Amino acid sequence: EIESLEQFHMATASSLIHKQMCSIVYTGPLKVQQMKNFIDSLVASLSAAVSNLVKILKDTAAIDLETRQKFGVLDVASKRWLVKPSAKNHAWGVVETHARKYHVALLEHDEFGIITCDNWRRVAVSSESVVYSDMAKLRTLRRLLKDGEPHVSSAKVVLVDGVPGCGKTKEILSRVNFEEDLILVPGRQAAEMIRRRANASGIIVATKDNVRTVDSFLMNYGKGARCQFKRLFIDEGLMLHTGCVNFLVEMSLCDIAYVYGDTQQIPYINRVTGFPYPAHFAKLEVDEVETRRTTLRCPADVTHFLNQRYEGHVMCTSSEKKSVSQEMVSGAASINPVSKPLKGKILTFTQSDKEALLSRGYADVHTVHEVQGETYADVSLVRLTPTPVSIIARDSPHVLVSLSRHTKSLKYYTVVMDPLVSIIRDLERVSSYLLDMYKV
Repeated sequence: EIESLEQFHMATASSLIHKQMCSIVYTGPLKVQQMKNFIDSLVASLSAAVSNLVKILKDTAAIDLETRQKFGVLDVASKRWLVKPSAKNHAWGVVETHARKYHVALLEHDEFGIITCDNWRRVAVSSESVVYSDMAKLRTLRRLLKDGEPHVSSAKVVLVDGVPGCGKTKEILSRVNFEEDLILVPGRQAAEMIRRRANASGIIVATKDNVRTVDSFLMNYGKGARCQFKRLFIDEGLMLHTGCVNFLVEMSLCDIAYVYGDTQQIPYINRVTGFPYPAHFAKLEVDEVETRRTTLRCPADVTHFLNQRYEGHVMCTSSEKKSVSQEMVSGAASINPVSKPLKGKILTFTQSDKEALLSRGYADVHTVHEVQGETYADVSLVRLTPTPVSIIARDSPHVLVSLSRHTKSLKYYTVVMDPLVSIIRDLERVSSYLLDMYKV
């Protein structure tokens, strides 16, 4: 397989496409199987992206659309988009030559647009080809394999399992030794905020060398120096493929790694269609589990709810007691920012409901999953789907996350009676003295 980014350029599209690898057999201990599966998830992801771009060009002689799409098709002769894409400056795409051959192309980009070659007939791009991160990660990871086998680290792995608002990032910031350790986190904005918080005094201790995103670490590995970090701290580590974590522990050359997360919140979601990510693969294999049971964010009534989901006596430092309420609504058609202003951060459980509210004129709406890890003073939670919604259950991680974002209040607006209404109704009746007992 290709092990150099440059090699992806002009590679035949078919060479990167693989038949639904839903029939992959893995060998070796769990960590090795997880690492192999992670690489395969990337191969599958890239395969689907390339395959769809080829299909766009090959399924029909031509394709022209009037409405903007997630994909785009460029007519080379005129340099006009026959199918207009929602994104710009895509890192790569699939090229159709006049001889009707299909190759992947790392697109250069400025003139009046994409730089094309003489034998190019059409260029297809999509939201999946905006960046070539999968390609960069694959080339990095493949170089770490010896005959398809990865090396598992002997480092001790400690899971710091904490409740919502226990202050996981604050702990990392207090525990880390910036001169010897490395901190990794998924988002770019997330990494930047870790550095800003660390450097609040004005003294720079956190740099782009010791606090980075997971993608950056993987994509540029060995580009310069190969540093041996004493300890590795992975914020939001449970939101990554377990195979990815195993690789990070190994690649950092650490003696110990601390993975920060909450096993009751929303874990990594396998978004690769037709690709298996079994339950035994989904469980991160760690050596020790540290627990944090005090929330520095949630009111006492929410803490009462949390206490039913975690053993170990969940406590809160906040003086807020009651904070939840709920009411029925007929549907999106009956509400709008004017007639029904919604206080604070507006959240929905699904993308569909989110779109429905945005369509009503509400601004800055996000799904519960999208705001995992975030804190708000007031929350307006909305359920517009009347039919069954799996993720809305008494013991659902989504429900737990939806109730633990606020510090002041939360109001649930729903079109139908459901488990969350029951939860809120019960919390409203919990003994005031019982709520007093959670404060620490």
